[PDB]
Amino acid sequence: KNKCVNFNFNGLTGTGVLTESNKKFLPFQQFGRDIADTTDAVRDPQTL
Amino acid sequence: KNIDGYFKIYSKHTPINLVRDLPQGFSALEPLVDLPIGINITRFQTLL
Ligand SMILES: *[C@@H]1O[C@H](CO)[C@@H](O)[C@H](O)[C@H]1NC(C)=O
Repeated sequence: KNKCVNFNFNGLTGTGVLTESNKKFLPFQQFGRDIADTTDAVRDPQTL
Repeated sequence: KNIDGYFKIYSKHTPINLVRDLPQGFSALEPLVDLPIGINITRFQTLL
């Protein structure tokens, strides 16, 4: 975390810095989006 | 709703105090289930 990485979560690919979130995903949710239709936050498949 | 053979089931439980009909207002239903039955559905029934 806290570093520039090329991340791939279940095929959801991107590049960025991964930080601990304060978001409230619902039980069914996997990943967030931004107004730009870009992934803004994700859920780790191995850790909830 | 069964789309592309996908049986998607959303639900919501809420307390009420009314004996007439559906209370007027607004509340959203969260997904619970997605069954890949691949089965066409044309009719249904309820069981009490
Ligand atoms: C609809 O029925 C056909 C029968 O050929 C089947 O191939 C298809 O998968 C079914 N689709 C749904 C909506 O379950």
